[PDB]
Amino acid sequence: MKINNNFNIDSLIDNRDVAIVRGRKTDTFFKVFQVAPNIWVAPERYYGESLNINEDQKSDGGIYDSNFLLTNDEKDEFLQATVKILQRINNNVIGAKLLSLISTAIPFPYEYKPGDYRQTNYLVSKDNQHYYTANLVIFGPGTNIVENNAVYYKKEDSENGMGTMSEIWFQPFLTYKYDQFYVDPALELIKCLIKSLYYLYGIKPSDDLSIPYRLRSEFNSLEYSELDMVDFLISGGTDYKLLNTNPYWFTDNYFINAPKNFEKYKNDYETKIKNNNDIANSIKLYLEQKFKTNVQDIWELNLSYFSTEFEIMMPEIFNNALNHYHRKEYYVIDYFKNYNINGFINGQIKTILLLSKYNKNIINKPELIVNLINENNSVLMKSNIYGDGLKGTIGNFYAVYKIPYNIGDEDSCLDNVDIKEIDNIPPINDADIYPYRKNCDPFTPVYNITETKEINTTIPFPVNYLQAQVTNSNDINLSSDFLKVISSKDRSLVYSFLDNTIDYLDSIKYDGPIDTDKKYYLWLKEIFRNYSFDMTETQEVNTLCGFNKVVPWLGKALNILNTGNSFIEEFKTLGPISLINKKENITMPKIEIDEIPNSMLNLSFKDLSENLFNIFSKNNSYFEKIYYDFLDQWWTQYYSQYFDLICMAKRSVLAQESLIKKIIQKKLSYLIGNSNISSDNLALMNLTTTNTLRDISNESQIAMNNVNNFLNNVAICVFQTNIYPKFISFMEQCINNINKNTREFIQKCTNITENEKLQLINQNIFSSLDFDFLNIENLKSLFNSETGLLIKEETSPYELVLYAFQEPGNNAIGDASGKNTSIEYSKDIGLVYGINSDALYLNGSNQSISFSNDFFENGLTNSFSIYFWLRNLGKDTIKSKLIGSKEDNCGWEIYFQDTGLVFNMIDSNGNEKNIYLSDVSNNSWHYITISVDRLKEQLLIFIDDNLVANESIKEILNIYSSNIISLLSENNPSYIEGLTILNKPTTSQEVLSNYFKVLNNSYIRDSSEERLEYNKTYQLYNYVFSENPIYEIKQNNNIYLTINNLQVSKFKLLSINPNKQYVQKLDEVIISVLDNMEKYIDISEDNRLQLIDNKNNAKKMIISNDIFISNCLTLSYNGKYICLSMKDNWMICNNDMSKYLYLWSFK
Amino acid sequence: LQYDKPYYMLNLYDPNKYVDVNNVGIRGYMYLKGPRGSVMTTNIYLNS
Repeated sequence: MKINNNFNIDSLIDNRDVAIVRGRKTDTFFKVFQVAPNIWVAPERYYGESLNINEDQKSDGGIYDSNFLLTNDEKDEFLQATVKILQRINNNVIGAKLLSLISTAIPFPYEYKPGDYRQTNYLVSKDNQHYYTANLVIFGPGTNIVENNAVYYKKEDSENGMGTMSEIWFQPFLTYKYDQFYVDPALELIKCLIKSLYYLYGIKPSDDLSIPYRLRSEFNSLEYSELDMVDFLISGGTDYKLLNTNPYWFTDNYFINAPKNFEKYKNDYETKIKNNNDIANSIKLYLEQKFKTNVQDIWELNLSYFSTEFEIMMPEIFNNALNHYHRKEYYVIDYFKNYNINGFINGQIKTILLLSKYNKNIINKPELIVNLINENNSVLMKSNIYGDGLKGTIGNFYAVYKIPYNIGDEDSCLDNVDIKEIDNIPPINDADIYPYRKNCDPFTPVYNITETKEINTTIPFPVNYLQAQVTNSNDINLSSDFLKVISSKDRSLVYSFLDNTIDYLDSIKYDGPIDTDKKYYLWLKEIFRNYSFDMTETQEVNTLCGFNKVVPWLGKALNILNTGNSFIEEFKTLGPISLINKKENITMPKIEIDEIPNSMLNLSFKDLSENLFNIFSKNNSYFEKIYYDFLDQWWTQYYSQYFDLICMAKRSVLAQESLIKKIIQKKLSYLIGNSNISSDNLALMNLTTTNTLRDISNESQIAMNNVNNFLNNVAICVFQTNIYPKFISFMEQCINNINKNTREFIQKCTNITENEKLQLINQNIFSSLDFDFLNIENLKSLFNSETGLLIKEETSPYELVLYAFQEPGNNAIGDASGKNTSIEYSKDIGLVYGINSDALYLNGSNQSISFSNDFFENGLTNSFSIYFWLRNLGKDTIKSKLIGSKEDNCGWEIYFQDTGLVFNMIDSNGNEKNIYLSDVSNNSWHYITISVDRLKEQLLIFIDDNLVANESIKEILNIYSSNIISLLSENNPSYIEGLTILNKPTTSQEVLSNYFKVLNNSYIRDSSEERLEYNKTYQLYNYVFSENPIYEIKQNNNIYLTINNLQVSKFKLLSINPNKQYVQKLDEVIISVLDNMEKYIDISEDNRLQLIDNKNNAKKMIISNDIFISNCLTLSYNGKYICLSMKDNWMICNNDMSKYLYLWSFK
Repeated sequence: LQYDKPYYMLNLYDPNKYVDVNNVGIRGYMYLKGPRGSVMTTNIYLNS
C-alpha cells in the first residue's frame, strides 16, 4: 500500500482523489481526500452532530470546543496528522494488512432486481453527477472533541451481513498520560478501524448484547456496568482474558448467527455475483477479497494483538471504564515535532508533550457526590466520584445467564489477507457506479444524560483522602491529620503520609538558613532519602495465602483500616477480604444439566458405556465452564474494588511526588533569589536539582509497582479464600446429584447384567478430581501483558551494557541496553575473546571510547553501579587513568596504580573518597564491581567475588560530572569485557550470581582465567602446590612426573577430533608431554602416571571442575580422579584421600 | 539433546508454523509455513 501524503486543505478538486461530497442525505457538504483505495479523510468536524449543544446535554468527561478544526490551518493540520498516523500504521506489516482489508471490505451490493445490483458505499458530489467509491471516511470529532468513535451508514444493512460504510470521529492532536506513558493515537485509530471492520462485514451485534464489565461498588445498591460486545471484543486488556477461554463460558446466539450470514452472502456472491457481468470486475475482486476472510478472524482482532505487534503501551485493566478511575489530562501532539512514522519520537515515555489548553474545559459531572460529615451533620468534606459511560443494569447478569450444555468447540489474526493482491485491483471509476437510494440511515446524535446523587458519610472514603492530598498553595506544610487538614480553615496545610520526611522537616524547622550550596546539597539529599524511605518501603507478611509484600502506607493513603494501631495488624487480623466494601457478592450461576436420555435403555453394553463416556466428557467441560464463569464473576465483582484501590493509591503516590517536587522547587527558587551563592554554583545547583527530581520520579515508580503487585496478590488470595470454596461446594452438590441420576439410570437399564451395572456405576462417578481447576499460575498470569513487558524493558536498570562481536569485514561495538547511550570509539580497537564474549583490546595511548548518556552526569542522589571484566597487560606504577567521568575535577574515576587499581570520587564541595585495590593487574581476568547506593550511602567494591571494600559515602555530596564516560586505560594495553553501568545499587548476591553465571559457560580455564586450548604448551600445577611446578625425571627405565618438596614438564591436551581448539567441560583428553619425541600419558597397574610412546595405547581421561571455582579443573578416569601421592611425590589415581588433592591448574 | 537423532522443528514465536524448504540449491532458502494441522481423538485429546 501507499498512503498519499501529497494533499493539503487547498488542493484542487480532481473529481477522483480529492472532492467535495454530501453527508447522508442532508444538505451539508464537506471536502474529502482519498488517501488509499476506498478510504477517505474529511479534515472537518462531523456533520451529524451539531457543533454546539445544550449544557445539560454535554457528556461528562468530554471537552467541547465549537471552534475546533474551524480554520483552514487547523484543517490542514488535521489532514497531515491523520495521513502521518496512516503512514505509521501502514509501515508495519500487520497495520498494512488491516488497511488493505478495510480497503477491500466493501459492503455487499443490494439486489434491487434479480441480476441488478446497486452499491451501498458511495459518496455524492455537490451537484450530484459524480459518485465516489469509499469503504470508510475518517472525519474529525463530533460535538465532543475527545470522543473518538465509529458509526455505521445503515443499521440493518450493517447488522445482517451485508455491511455498510463506516464514519470515524478521530482526534489526532490530543493524548492522555496513563501511568507513565502517553497513549499513542495510532492505537485509537486502529481500534476505530477494527470497529469499522465490524461494520463493513455486517457482523454488528444486537444493541442489547453486552457482557458485564464492573460492579458499581460506589453505590449502596446492586448494579452492574456492562460493556458492549464490540467494545469488549476489540478492546483487549486483562478483561478480555476472562472471556476468551477454552472452552467458552459465555456464548450467545450472535456468535452462531454471524458466521451463518457471512456464509449466506458468500454463497450469494459466488453463485449470483461472481458469474454476473452486470457489475464491474472491481466489485468482484473486492468481494472476493472480503469473503476470503471469515468472521473468526475479525473476532480475534483486538488491541492486545496490535499492542504486541506495534509495541505500543496501552491501558490493560478495565481500559473501557477509565472515566471512573483515570480523570484524564490532555497533551497536544505536534506531528512535525512530537511524532513520526515510528510513533512518539524517542519513545512514549522519554518524549515531552505540551499540556493542552483544554484541560480546564473538561466537564466534570460526577455520578456521586460524597460528603464527609460529623456528628452534628456539618459538611466537613466534599468530593466527586465519576461514572464510566457504560450501561448500568440493576439485574445480576451472572444469575440469569444459562451456560450452554450442548455446544461444539474446535493462527495469525489476518493471515489470509494478501496486500499485494488488494493493491493490484484497479479502482472503481465514477462512470460505473449505480447507487441505492436508501443506503443511509438518518443519523441522529445520541446524548447521554448522567444522573447525580449524594451520599453523607461519617467515615472518610478513599476519595476524601485523595482530594485532600492535593493543593494549589505553593507554601505547603505536609500534615499528619486528615481531620485537621480539612478543619484547617486557613487552607495552608496539605495532608500527607510520609512520616520520615515530615519528621525530618520538623527537626530542621529551627535549623539555620541554607546560605551556601553545600547546605542545599545536604538538605536535598536528606529530603530525597527520607522520601524514598517513606515511599518504597515494604514489609513481608505471612497470610493465609502465603508471603506477601504488604505496603504499609495504604492505610494512611486510602483510609483503609486506620482504626487499628497499624495497617499490617489490621490486614492480618481481618484478612484480605476486609480491603473492599462489598464482600459477599458471589451468586450461583443458573446451570442446567441434561439428564441421561431414556433411549439408551435398549442399547448394548459397549454403546451404553460409550454414551456414558461422552456424558462424562461433556460434564467435565461444563464444570470447567462453570469455573470460568466463577473466575469472571470474581474479577468483575471483587477485583474491581481492588483495582479501584490500586488506581487510587497510584494517584495518591503521584500527588505526594508532586508535593515533594513543589517543596524542592520552592526551596531552590528561594535560594536562587535570596542568597550570595556564586552564579556558577546556582547553575550547577539547577542542573543537579533536575537529576534529583528525575530520581524522585524513579522512586515513585518503584512505589507504584510495589503497591500494584501487593494488591494483585491480595486479590488472588481473595479468590483463593472466598470464591473457590463456594465453587467447590456448589460443584460437590452438582456432582452428587449427577452421580445419583446416573446410578439410577444404570440400575434402571434392562440390557445390562448386574456385574456390568456395577462396572458402569463405578466407572462414571464424579469426585473432587473433576472440578479441581484451581491454578495459581494462571490466576497470577492474567495480569501479564505486552504493556508490562514494554514498561519493564523501557525502565530497565541497565543504563549501558556494552556488546561487541566480529562481523566479516569489521568489528561491531556498541550499547545493548536500549537506552539513548551514544558510543564514540577509536576505530583501531580490536576485539579478542575474553571470558564469555568479545573484549576490547586497548593500546593505552590512542585507543579511546566515549559513552554519552544523561544519567552518566550523576548527581547528588542517584545510586548506580559499574561492573566489567579487566585483564591488564601492563606493569606501570604511574597513576594512569583507566575509566570514569571527570568534568572539572568533579566526578568518579578508576586509574591503574602500582600493581592494582584506585577508585576516586570527587564531589563539587571537595570531599574525596579515594580507595586502593591490591593485586588486580596480573595478566589475569578480574571481575570488578562498584556499587554506589545513595539511600543507605554505601560504597561497595568487589574484585572477582570478594567484598574488597565497604565504605560510607555519607560525607559525599553532589558529584555532578560530564555526560561522557571515557575509557582510555592510559599507559597500559588491556582487555576490557562486558562493561556495564546500572542505575541501581548492586548487592553481594547479584555479584556472585553474575560472576558464576558468566564463568560457568562450559569452558576450561587455566590459572590466567583465559580459555584453555588443545595443542598449547602449558605447565601443570596443583591447587595445594600452585607455587611448585611439575618436573619430569627418569626412574625404572620409565619417566615419571613429580613435585619437589628437575626440569619442569611441559603439558599439552589432545582431543580425538582435529577440529577442536578450546577444551570444554566434561570432555575426553589425552595428556601429552613434549620430549625429544612427543609422548603421551597412561595409568599403570599401581595407578601411577606413566609416560608412554604408543599413540593408541594412551587412554582418554575426562576433564571437569566445580562451578564454585573459577579455574581449578579436575582430571578423572573411570570414576577415579588423579591426585597427589604420599611422600616417597608423583600422582596416583586413588580416591582415599582429601578432596584438595584432586584439584589441578594449568599455566 | 543428542547427535544423529532427527528432530522436527518448532519456533516459539509462531508455534502454528513449521519449517520447510522452498528449493534445494544455491538460490534456495528455508521458510515457515502453516497451518500446523491437528491430531484429535474426541473427548480425550486435541493438539497441534
